[PDB]
Amino acid sequence: MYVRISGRIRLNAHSLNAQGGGGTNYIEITKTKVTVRTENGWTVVEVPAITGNMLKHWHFVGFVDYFKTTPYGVNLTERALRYNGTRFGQGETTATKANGATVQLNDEATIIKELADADVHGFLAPKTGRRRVSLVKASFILPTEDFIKEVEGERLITAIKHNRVDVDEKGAIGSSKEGTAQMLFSREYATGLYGFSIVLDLGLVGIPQGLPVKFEENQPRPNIVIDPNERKARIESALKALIPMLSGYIGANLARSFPVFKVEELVAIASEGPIPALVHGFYEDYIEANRSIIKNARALGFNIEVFTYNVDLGEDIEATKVSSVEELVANLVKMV
Amino acid sequence: MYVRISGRIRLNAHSLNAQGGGGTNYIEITKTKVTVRTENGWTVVEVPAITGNMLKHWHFVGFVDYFKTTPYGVNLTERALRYNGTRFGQGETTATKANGATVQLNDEATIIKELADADVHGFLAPKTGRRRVSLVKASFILPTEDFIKEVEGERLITAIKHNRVDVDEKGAIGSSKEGTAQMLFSREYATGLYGFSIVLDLGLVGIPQGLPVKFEENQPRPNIVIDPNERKARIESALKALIPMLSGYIGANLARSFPVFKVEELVAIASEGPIPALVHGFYEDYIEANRSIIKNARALGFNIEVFTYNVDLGEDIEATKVSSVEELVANLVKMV
Amino acid sequence: MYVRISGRIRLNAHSLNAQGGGGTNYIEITKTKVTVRTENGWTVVEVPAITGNMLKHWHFVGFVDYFKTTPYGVNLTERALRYNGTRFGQGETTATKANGATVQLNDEATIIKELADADVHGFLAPKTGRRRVSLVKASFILPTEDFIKEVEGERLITAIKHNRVDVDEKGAIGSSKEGTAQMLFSREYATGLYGFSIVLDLGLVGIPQGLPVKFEENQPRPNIVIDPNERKARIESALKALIPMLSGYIGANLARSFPVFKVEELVAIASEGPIPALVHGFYEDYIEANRSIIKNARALGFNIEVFTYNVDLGEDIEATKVSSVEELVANLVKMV
Amino acid sequence: GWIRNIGRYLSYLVDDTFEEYAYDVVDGIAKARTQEELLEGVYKALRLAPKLKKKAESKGCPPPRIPSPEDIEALEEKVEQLSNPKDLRKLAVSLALWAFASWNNCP
Amino acid sequence: GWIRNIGRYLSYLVDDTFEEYAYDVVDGIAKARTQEELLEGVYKALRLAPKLKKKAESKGCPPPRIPSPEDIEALEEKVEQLSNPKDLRKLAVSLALWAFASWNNCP
Amino acid sequence: GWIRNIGRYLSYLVDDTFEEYAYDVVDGIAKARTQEELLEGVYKALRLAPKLKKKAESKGCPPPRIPSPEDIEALEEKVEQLSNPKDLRKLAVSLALWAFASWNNCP
Amino acid sequence: GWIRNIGRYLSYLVDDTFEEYAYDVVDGIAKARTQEELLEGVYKALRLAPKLKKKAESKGCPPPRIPSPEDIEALEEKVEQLSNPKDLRKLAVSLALWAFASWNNCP
Amino acid sequence: GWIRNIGRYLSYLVDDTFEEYAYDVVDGIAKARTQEELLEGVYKALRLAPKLKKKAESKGCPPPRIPSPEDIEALEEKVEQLSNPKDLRKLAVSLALWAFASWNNCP
Repeated sequence: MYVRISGRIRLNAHSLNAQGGGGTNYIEITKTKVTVRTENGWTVVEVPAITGNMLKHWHFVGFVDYFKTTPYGVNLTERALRYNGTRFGQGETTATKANGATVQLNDEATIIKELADADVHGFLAPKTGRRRVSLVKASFILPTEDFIKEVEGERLITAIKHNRVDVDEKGAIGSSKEGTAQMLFSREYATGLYGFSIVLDLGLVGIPQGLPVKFEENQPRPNIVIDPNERKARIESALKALIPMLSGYIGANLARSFPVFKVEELVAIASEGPIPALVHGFYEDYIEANRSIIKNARALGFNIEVFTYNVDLGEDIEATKVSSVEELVANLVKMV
Repeated sequence: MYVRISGRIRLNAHSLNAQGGGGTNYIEITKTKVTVRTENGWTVVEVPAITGNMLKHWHFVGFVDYFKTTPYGVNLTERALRYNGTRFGQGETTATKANGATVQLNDEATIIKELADADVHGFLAPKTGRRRVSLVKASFILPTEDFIKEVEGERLITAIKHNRVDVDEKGAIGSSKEGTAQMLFSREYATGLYGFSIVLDLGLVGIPQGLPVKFEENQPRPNIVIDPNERKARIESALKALIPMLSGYIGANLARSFPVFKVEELVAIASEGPIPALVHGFYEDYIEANRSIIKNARALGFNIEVFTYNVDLGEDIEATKVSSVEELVANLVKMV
Repeated sequence: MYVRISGRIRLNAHSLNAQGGGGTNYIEITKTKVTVRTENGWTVVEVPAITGNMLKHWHFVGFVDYFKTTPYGVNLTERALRYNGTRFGQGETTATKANGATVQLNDEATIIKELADADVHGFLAPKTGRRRVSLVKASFILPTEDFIKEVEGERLITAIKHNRVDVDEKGAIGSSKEGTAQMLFSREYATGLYGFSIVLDLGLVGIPQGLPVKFEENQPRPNIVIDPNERKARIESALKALIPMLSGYIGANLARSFPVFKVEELVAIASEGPIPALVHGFYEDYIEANRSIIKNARALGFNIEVFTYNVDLGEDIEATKVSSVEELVANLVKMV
Repeated sequence: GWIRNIGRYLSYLVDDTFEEYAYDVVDGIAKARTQEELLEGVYKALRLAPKLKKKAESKGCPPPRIPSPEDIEALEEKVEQLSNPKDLRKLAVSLALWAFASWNNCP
Repeated sequence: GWIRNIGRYLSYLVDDTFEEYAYDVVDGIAKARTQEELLEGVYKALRLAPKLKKKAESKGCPPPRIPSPEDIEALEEKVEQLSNPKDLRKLAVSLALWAFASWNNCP
Repeated sequence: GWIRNIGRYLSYLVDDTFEEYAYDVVDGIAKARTQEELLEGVYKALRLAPKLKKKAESKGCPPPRIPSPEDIEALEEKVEQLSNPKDLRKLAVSLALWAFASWNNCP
Repeated sequence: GWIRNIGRYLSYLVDDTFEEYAYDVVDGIAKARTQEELLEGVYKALRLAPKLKKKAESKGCPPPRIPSPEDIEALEEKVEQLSNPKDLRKLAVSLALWAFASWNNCP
Repeated sequence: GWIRNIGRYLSYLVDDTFEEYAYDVVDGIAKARTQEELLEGVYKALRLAPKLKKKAESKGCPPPRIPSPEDIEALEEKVEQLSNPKDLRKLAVSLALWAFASWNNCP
């Protein structure tokens, strides 16, 4: 189960991934420099963007949210309920379940048997050295190249200043001697057309990395320590964890901003075995690359299922024209 | 099957192959110096680069991933299953197979017969003295001369800062007295247009280095110890391992970064026997040199068949205009 | 075939001919002194170098590779197949042929008629006194004088630090109790523009040193012991051995590095008899010296044929414009 | 000379006390590449002078010395004679030379 | 010498017992080749002074000693008194001795 | 004589029982025939103090002794009065030798 | 006395069972016109310490003794208090006088 | 007898077989006027130790004897009490006399 989704979306009036201005009143959004051809030599441009650590963090959050409702939601870390980003720290030689059970950090097979979040998103305990590569890989959210080269300016930062007004119990503004915690707190806001290529690899969930495949008599089989029903539960939860991504549940300051979210277009490939990575939507010309890659993969003999939204993706290629994001998850999960 | 591929690829928003500072908060990516004439005297410039060790390790990962599915994939080292780049220790005289079988580190013929990864990527046993040169040589990933000569600034390092937050069951950030595993730390980000010129000398697969050629009666034959079907399977696996190379499965920090990647252009030569190495795409005018070298190689009497993507190569020289990456893989595996 | 080739090349991101570090997990590249005028007094500067032993051994490897396909490829040492540069040492009474035949180490005429590699590159047996001067002479590879005149420092060493991490079945880093083969292996890389002055005295091949000339009746004749077809095949293989020299197959550590290689310019003189050595490209004004030398030699009564690539050499001196190195190789072949 | 006054003014913009912090204008002035960016940054910095004058008596601090029109009219031709950014960049940091000085703004 | 105080300030953002660990500014000023980049890197390190000022009292440490003005008039003419980069590098990198040591900053 | 402490510090990043093997920095100390590259080697050596600080207690031994401040204020006037490179070699090679020894760095 | 240890150490980098044959460094130590040349020679000699350290346990050989810091300091004091070339050459030839001796090292 | 051994080693240089005749070093040892000159003389006498050490087995005769550390250190101790050349000449000639003796090196 190696699923790849990539496409273009629009984000407006959002303060997601704010750099904070180095801890002062003026808080500003993180920026990244990208190279664009402009048909006269590649030139760099500074544009705000959202890093993939954010994406992986709220992927973990969505996985926890959609896994706690399942009957097998007991197997979760106590810190996962409160949405703790970290998995293991420097001095923790033991872990605590939601119910309070104590867990060692040896023989990672039992760790992934009894922890589910660490199985899907990876973990690392420096004291014990037990490692696990995250089964989900996050791509950076950059604005599309054509949009950037089409504006030739318009830095997309508004720098809206919004302060805090407080008075004492008598109703006095006060001065610096009394403090009154009166600051300026200016924050800059972004808008534009971005692209995403979040990809998920569910082919190794519930199987330890030490011995992924077991042999009984010269025959390979997956080494699943957990009961298979828990494996389907975890796979379904991971697949549906992307629901609070294409709706506006991404980035920081979700309380006051709540970015205006919609999907301009998207392309998904599900398949069953290993497949080439779906190219990013940042480039203006990813569509013909996508159709060429899927056509050649089908030619090689890859049983890939292709779904499209707001993309023609040719006519010869058998692609299912999806209707929304959640029913796309339904399409992914009927074949489990 | 000495196949050479070289071309230009645009990388963006990546932190691949960073030296991490070796245990420090502020981590930075690997940088190397290059010499450029700039028409006013050769000068050196510090730019981010990706070492060939990363490319070789990820090629090993792709090769084992695409070879595990083959019916002959049981003949693999146990550590190769968990994507371990290490081959042999300084003081170990035995190796464990995927099925737990024990193979000695002497008489490398049986080593390459019973293990496929070491036959392709090479190995070295310090205690027994056995050694084997690697059959795959990887090139470096550097920004090309034309791109570096037209920037004259914009170092291309952003150094976006990201941190971790840890809270206990009471939701307390804590202080340094309790530690709480709270670090600030940061990572450096890069973009540009790089070139790659990796080569694969796959014509000696399964032939031990001790006796490359056997003479029965003044007649030379390859010393193929493994089954010819197994040799073809190894060839096709190592040749299709290039699919997770131009899709964005190289470098470290793939869980969080997954660099925005695409294939700007490429050129490949397959041939049958020994051939001159393809010119690296780092230089500004490698296209003309490669066109001349393929023309006079065909003229000299070498069976040269070429493929091109997004490049001209003139009109006189015959070429196959590929449209994707795995299509090129299918073209090469067609001739088996 | 007293053919001399010399020119300037661009060598970047290379670790060729490293010092080895002597086992310190820190390996540096070999270094040497070079004198420069700097217009204010001769001064010596430290520069990375490629020993001519590298060039000789790699030309040997190329010669063996191109002589294997020759129908007379049986006449080779067993160790030459595995690219062993040694010939004889410390009482090697006998040697083995490629097919397993035994050749004695006396009457060097039979040695050169049975062993082509020893005939071409010379040999030495320190038990019977047999010796032979090598037909190929290699020069050091040093950066061009002007390039380091206009570098005003910039040592050209980056010292990139690698890694090798080993994970066992339990996925633990381990400690010194098990060893774990955990070290750093830091390597130094270099870049710049170098010069090459390889020469080839192939007019003496197939002729023993003791009796090079035979007199029938006051008339000299060359003393060829091998078949004329054998001599032609050996000449062709030696001439075509230059293909993996300016393609990027020189030096060591090619599996991980594969230096970014290009030939800036070159000049070759073939002639038929003994001729002055072609001057090195290390100096700034070697073009004028070469022009004067070839003009005076042609005016002196020598049948001098000169080929050039990316070098003008005026107009009054006839020359052939070669667009690559193997075009030059074919041009030398057509005149055998 | 000819730089102390503008730097003192820009330090009056942001310093101890005087709770009106705007680092965007000085940051844009420092990173300005062309003449138009420098001019717009200077205009934005000078736009806040009435606010500083009003806040001068709000805390008893001495009033800030408003930069003279001579300085800006001199900058008008001191910036408009160059052809390459390389020569103006240091001007920008000279403009920022007094951004975080230890001035006795309110002794 | 006017170097010690600026070194104090630069090390105030690198030294231990403070939660701000970002030595990009010192690395940037260390790798200084022209006139403008050293100045912009130094002032980039400089603009973090109010963070130190407002965070010193959180842990009870004495407030950091902001570089005195005479230091920042003295830095300028000592850079413009030279033209060759060979002399430029010494004064561009001489401020990095003090960034790493083992004194006491929070008694 | 303010040389033993800096030699100890140079040893602490070269000695065994650690993980960080930088022979490049001490090599740069050795082969640095002029003042600026001496300084640059010193900067590269001192850049790794926090790594030693947060690596020492991992195995429990006492933290390394970074050279005292006075050790730092000695070096500048020690090196500035050096005119010819002849004696400039003496200090560099001496403190380079001080890097390699076999004392008990920390139990 | 105070030199037998460094003499044995120099013997470690020339004797058999170790395979380095560094004759250049011992020759440079033996012939020294000036004191800085001798210091460079002893630096290249002492740089081979970790090589020998791990080479000893590579084949189960007893570890050599690296010179103590006290003898390094004494040698430094001696090498600066020697001025005329006479006793300088005396010391230079005396240091590596028995590098090629018959020490029963590495049994 | 603590002098016969070094004389035997010197005689190993020039003798029957042993195709490396070095009369210059023996004469320099004998002709030496100052004690330092004796020091370099014995140094160049010793520097040929690996030559003979690995060449003796080339012909099969028993290997020669290299002077032991105690005798050479004792010679070094005897060095710094000859304040006059009068005893220096007799010491040098006594050392050099055994070179041309009828020694049974290796039958």
